Amino acid sequence: KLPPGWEKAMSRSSGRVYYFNHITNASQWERPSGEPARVRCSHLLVKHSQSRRPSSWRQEKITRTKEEALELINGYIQKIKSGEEDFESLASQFSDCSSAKARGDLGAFSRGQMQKPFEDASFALRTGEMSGPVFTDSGIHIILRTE
Ligand SMILES: O=C(O)CCC(=O)c1cccs1
Ligand SMILES: [Cl-]
Repeated sequence: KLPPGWEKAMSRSSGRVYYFNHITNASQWERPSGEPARVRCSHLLVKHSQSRRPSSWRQEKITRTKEEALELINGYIQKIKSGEEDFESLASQFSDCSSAKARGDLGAFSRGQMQKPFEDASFALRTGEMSGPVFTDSGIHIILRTE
């Protein structure tokens, strides 16, 4: 049937079927079609007051709530998916990670290096695919698999 990680779902507003990935939190209308030692990813991080280090190059003291951080992430995802904004542009401007200065690029990595939710989402993404919101101890991430 469906590839692992994917499940069929129903739009509440339209009744149209869609597909949801519970490892990446990605959702899409089309049926996903069915692992390497290493992947390369970029990401955009939004931190919140409960982040492991609630501070970034953008803000000495990060005070936003987790719910506020999720709303910002959701808004960035909308603009990326509509093409109004580029992932790399939003990461350079608004990512609370030091990788913002590199358009969010993390380089290549193996399993066992990254926090587990981030690692699992990165390796379940197809090349070129974007995640939905991914939660870690650092905050909330949008992940783009580039290689
Ligand atoms: O933070 C850690 O414990 C390991 C590195 C890690 O997971 C990430 C750093 C940038 C994106 S996710
Ligand atoms: Cl804010």
